Amino acid sequence: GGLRARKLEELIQGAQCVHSPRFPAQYLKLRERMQIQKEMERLRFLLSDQSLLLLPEYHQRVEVLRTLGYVDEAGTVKLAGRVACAMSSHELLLTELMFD
Amino acid sequence: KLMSTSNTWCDLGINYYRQAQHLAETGSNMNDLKELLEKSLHCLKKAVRLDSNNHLYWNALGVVACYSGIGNYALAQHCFIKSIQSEQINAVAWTNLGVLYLTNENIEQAHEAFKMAQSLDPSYLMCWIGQA
Amino acid sequence: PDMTGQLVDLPEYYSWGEELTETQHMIQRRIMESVNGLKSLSAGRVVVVKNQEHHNALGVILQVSSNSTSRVFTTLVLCDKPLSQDPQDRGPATAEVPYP
Repeated sequence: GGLRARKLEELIQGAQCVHSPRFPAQYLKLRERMQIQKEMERLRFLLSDQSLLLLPEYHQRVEVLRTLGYVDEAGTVKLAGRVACAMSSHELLLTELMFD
Repeated sequence: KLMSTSNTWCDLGINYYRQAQHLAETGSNMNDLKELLEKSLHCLKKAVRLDSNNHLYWNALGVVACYSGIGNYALAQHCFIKSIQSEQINAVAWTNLGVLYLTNENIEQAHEAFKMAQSLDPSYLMCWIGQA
Repeated sequence: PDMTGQLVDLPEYYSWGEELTETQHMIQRRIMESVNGLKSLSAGRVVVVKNQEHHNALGVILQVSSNSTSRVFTTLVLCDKPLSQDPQDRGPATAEVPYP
């Protein structure tokens, strides 16, 4: 971080906008738009699907299904999957035992 | 005559198909049932064009198209594919494609169609018979 | 806006300005958050005070409060002698752009 600070100081000491005639106004407008855009981005993330805490675990579960023969690519149930659907408990182990 | 709807058109086509099938199966004639088959195709095509978003009409046209007297397999394959696309949950259409592939010496691809079809409906009889 | 020319680095400079500040604050946390900083903070210490009250005025700490949980530093800080008695002269001004 300190090295990044040093490099940022080095870059800050050479800006061309500081010498531009229209430095303050355009800059404040840029501040407003970036702040608002960032707030929108966070808002959309809260409104998106990645906000769900358990989504990576859902993906991991579908992958575990796909390595065995229960779900086709793009999520269509296979015969073993529909067999393990109507099962009381330990669906995976019992249906795997049946096919083996 | 007094109420022109699509379902009656499709049923009329199926009835003409049955009459032709009966005449052929008793060896009673051949090449004298041609008009009956063309009438059947005409009725099914009229029904399909009347409402071309129904898997039933595409499926019926496909099955008739592959009758031994007509023997137009490309149209049958097209009709079954259209029926499958129209409504994806269709074991009947998949099994009919499986039969089409199986009779024309395509064991692998017919196996693919039958296995997927029973994947969609585990208690359909014809898919199991095809697998056997 | 149009940034072609003297304004080319105006947004990127801005980014360099923003990120840098968080780093000082991170550094600033790593200043107050450290046990050794918490030990150095005592009498005989000169500090730079930055808030709405003191804007980078140099101050010298007189004492550190005994409750090191709520660390209240009684500190002598220089400010302009108030040549006024009325809070009405303070009003919103141009948003201070970060210069080099």
